[PDB]
Amino acid sequence: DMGDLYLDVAEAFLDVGEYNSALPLLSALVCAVVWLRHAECLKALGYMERAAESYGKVVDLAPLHLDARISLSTLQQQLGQPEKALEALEPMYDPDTLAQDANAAQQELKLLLHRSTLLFSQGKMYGYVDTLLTMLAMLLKVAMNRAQVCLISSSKSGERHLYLIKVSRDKISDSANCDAKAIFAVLTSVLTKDDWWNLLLKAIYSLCDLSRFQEAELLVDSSLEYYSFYDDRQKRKELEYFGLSAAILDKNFRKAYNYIRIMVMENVNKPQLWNIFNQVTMHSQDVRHHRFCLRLMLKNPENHALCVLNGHNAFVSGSFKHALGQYVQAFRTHPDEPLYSFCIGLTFIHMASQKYVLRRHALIVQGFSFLNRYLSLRGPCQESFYNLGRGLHQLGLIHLAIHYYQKALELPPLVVEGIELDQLDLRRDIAYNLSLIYQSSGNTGMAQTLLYTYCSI
Amino acid sequence: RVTWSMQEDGLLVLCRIASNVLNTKVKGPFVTWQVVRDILHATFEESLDKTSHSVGRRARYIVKNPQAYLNYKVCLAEVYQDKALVGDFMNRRGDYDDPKVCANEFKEFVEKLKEKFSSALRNSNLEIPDTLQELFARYRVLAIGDEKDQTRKEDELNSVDDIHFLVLQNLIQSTLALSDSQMKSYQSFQTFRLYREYKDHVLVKAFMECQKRSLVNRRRVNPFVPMSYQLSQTYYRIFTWRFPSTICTESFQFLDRMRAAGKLDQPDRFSFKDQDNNEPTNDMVAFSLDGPGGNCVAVLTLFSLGLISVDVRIPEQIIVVDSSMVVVNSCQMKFQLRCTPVPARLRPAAAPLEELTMGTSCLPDTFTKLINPQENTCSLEEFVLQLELSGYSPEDLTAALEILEAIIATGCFGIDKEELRRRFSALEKAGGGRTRTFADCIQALLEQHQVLEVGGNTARLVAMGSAWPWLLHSVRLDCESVCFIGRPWRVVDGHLNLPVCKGMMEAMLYHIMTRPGIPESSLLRHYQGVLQPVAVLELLQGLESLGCIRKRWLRKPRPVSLFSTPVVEEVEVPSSLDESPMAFYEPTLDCTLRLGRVFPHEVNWNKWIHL
Amino acid sequence: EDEEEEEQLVLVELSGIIDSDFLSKCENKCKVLGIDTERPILQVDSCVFAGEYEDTLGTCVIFEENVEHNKTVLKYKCHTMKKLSMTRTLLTEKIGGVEWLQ
Amino acid sequence: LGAAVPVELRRERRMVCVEYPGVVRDVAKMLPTLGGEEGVSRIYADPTKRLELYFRPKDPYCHPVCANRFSTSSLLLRIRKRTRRQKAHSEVTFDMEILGIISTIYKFQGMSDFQYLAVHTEAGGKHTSMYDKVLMLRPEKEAFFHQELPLYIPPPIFSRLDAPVDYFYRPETQ
Repeated sequence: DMGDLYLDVAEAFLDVGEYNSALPLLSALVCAVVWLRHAECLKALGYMERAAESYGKVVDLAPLHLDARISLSTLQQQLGQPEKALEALEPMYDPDTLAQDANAAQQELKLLLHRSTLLFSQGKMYGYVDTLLTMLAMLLKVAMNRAQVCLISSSKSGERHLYLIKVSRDKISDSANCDAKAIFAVLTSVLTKDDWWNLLLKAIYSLCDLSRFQEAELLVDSSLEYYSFYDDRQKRKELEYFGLSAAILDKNFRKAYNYIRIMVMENVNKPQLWNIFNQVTMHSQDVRHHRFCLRLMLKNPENHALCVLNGHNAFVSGSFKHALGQYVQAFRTHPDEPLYSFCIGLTFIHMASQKYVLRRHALIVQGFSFLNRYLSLRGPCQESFYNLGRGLHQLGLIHLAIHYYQKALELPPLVVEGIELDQLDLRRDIAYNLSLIYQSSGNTGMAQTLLYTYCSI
Repeated sequence: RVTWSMQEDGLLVLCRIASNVLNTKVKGPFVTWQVVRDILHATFEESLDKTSHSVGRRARYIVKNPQAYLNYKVCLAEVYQDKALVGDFMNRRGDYDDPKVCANEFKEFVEKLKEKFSSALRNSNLEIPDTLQELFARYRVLAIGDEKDQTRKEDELNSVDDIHFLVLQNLIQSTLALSDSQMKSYQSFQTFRLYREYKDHVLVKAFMECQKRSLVNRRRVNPFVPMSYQLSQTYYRIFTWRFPSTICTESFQFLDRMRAAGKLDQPDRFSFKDQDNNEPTNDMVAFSLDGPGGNCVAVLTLFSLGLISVDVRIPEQIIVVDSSMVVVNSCQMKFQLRCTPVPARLRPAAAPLEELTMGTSCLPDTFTKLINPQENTCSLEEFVLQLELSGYSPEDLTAALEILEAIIATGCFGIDKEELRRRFSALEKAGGGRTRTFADCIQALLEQHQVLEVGGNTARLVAMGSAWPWLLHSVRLDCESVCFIGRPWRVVDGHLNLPVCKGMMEAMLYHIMTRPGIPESSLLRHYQGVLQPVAVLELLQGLESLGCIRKRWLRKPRPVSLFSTPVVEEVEVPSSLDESPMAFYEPTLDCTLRLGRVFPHEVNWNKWIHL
Repeated sequence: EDEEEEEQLVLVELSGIIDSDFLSKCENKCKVLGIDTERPILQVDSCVFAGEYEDTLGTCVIFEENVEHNKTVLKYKCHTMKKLSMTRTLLTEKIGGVEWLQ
Repeated sequence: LGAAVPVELRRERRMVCVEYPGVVRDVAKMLPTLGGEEGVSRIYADPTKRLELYFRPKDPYCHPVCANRFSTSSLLLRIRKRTRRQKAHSEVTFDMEILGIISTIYKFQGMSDFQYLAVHTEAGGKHTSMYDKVLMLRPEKEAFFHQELPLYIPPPIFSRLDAPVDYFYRPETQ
């Protein structure tokens, strides 16, 4: 029909570098590809809003045309934001119908990618995460379920949005007709695996910056369950680092330990591992490191970090006798360290604390001389004079503790940046331990003075 | 696992009360916690959760809360208030001690006790009146107050009998510590000459007070008299704070031993027995491991002042089996005084430790003064002239005379210090043509000894011309007359203090060492039986002039009733027109060194402490 | 004419009473008198308590039990600087003031 | 003197007291140190645990104060001094209510542990903040684990013991 000839004439306009005559030409036909020729002529012309309106009729006439679907929304985004630009990014394809709609899942993944950029550029962070999670679910659900992780939606955020959850094995627990590899083949036609890695990165980042660190950890564990990245040990290490970072920052210290234990055992001497491993095992209730620290110390008897750290475990177990030798042997290697001169001078005070009395003075002066080397190494500080106060409080020597605390109140906080002044400030703890001294001494008024002025917070 | 709860806790507290009462029958009247545990199971079958061991600790965990501890004490008092619930338990002289009767009587007593203390109220039926006035008009209303409920201390009663009594209370103790050598060196007749100045009534009163509180034990030898009694084991229990007396003087003995090495700037060093080839020419004092406990506190304090340096020589083997998975070789150390204090240590707000005098002469005149009212011209004119040759304006002269007039008017009684300060609070400010403050004016009258701080139950000032009954009159050894304030640590002859009694002052430091920050009204009342309470302040006055003790004050808190909010502050006692009465005390950083230097390490008075 | 609200949250704590369930049961009579005086009186199931006001040394922070559909949880509810320390009284029809035996 | 006032004694739900050692200017700042309502409720769920007060809750290396839980019989009494002035004279009337029964009190009695700030001291005595380093506070592995930095390894708790020992320069034969 004439529409074919007029479309050829419409192409003949572009063969002379013209677009605007498509508008009369279409107006002679209508009373689709002709609306697309008209819409894209309007896009080559300045009439971007009329192009979008014409693309509206295209999408109304041909909603399956992915390029029109994208073009309408992207032009609406170009015309403004927020201006209902995410409309006409509806896939309208059904998860039961994937026996054929797996082909349409190519469009769905492409649409979700585009939609994700509109959400991200708008700042609808939760909706952006929803597109990322749905895409990653389509990619990786065959491991999330093996991680016993599933996807749900709820209004708990104030609107119906998606979240990851663990599922109980009583409900759900840890490739027919080649469907999984067909899904893999069609979806890898959109995104190469490095973009699946980029999706992993983007999702983890967005989950972290949304403070949904718990769900990032669930995604990480599911991604570690994804063998086809877990087999790339560089990716695995990077996932482990994210998994550790999330499990630290959500305070799931039990889950954090399971990661940091692996990294340390592979790199027995890097300091910025041991610095983190210590605090994870400090906040976690799990005792499991005690046997682990024996195994690694027997593995690496020279290792200074373990030599002190194994001392911490025995000292925490109350076996001050065997603990001390591991601090002192550490101190032989790094004598100008306040912590090791502290931990030894503190250990002899634990020993002197016990019910036995034998030569107890010799243990105390061996205790307090090593604390003087701590103080001398550390310099005059709130920390330095407090800790000798508490050390002399533990032994009940409160005729000396009282002056170590008063000195620490008269001395201003450790200024260095990174944490706010009232959080470096020990004024509270030392006013409290004085308030315990004063309360125990029957002086409520002086205890009250301290809590009113120093402990107002 | 075990989970205790309010129900079993309450019954256990009753079993604790029953245990406390039945401890008066048999020491450890329970056969084992089983007897309680049976009552627990019999009352609460869920006590199958709980072991007999858990009972033995739970009976000691709960008492950690003062409110629950007070709840125990009040209910125990409400038991002890009525003999009828205990008499048949306590009065039995037969069946006194066997496990079956002890078990049976314990259960029976607790079963009876559960009739007095019960989950539903004894009497929910009572009529109770409409308001406080109606309440007291109808009912006598009574409750258990705390054993600490008291008012502040106050001036004692008006009689010369009270003046005699409040000196005699410690003249007796000035005998009780004397050895036979003192009883010979100041002979029996010479102390009888002293005691016969005081009436038998107040003597019986003072001895009864001492005897009633078990402060006195009968002497064995082969009115009160020196041969009659001595400081009881419990009297020493008053002063025998857990710190053994020897520490402080042993801690000076360490310091004085240390001066044998002189002084040096050598930093501390920590070194291997593996490096015996490296030595500081061995010029350091070796520490006596398991030396007397003063060797421990001396190093602890000298570290804190930054005034000592140490060679801690430790081998490569503190641990004999160190290679094992799972014997302490305690290790030698050597010391030397520093030349100069380490930077920024706890500078003691006091004279340098080397500057001190290391002798008994350091004790203030308070402990050695002799008073002599005849030492100066009787006429006020001499003291007016002394103030006229001082900087005093005539406004200060009449102000001083205005202050003096009140004190001389009371005769043998004295104006208490706080009464005087209120009455002449207008003289505080030194304005209005004054040049002197009230405190300077009264201090001048005291220092020019028109006045004496004769004390009593609280600080009172009296005219020097009439202070006599507040002072002991005695003689030095043929003899010469002397007069002094009576104190337990002063010699009956008045000529001297007793250095062996100053274990009282060593104990006083150990008191404030055990309870640093103790408020004065609790410290002074603690000695309520033993020490005439002003004498507690003079020991505190002493230790502060030695530098061992620091006084501090708070301004008195306004009552917390009726939507008030506490005026909670420290103060520096600036004023009388507004008060600052709550003084409290702290030890100073070096009190053991500052005290020990004063006293020779002679054998302590404490030997009676053996059971 | 004029009316105004003034308030304070006095925490009351009771003593001289053991193995009790009074607070669960006593509501049948529950009365307070002299509340603004120095020694207010509490009548409770016709038990009678007397005491003095005291400052809390710390702030006493009071939380309410709450339930999730069951599991117990807490919510913050109050804080108070001020507290009332109480002792069970004894009565006999006979005068002024509660006698406290030291 | 006015008559006794009848009081609505709710008995509605029990109340739990935390004797917080401080003066609470604003509850939004106090509650984080107890670990919040989530924290104290979890510690109310198991009486073998102890309530831990972190006086410096922004710092991971804050070793906490520990509570002892106790039973008690207690009530929260809201007084309402319904004040008036009336023809004219000022007047006062009372309303009051007892909001609940306080069965339980947490008292802080264990002294604050030893505490060691996140600052290294080089042998030259200069202080270096690891708070810029070890806090992991930016989630993208802010503490890059292989970096050359000081070892900072405080023991999990610097003491097991929060009460003073009976030692007073005292030996015994035992």
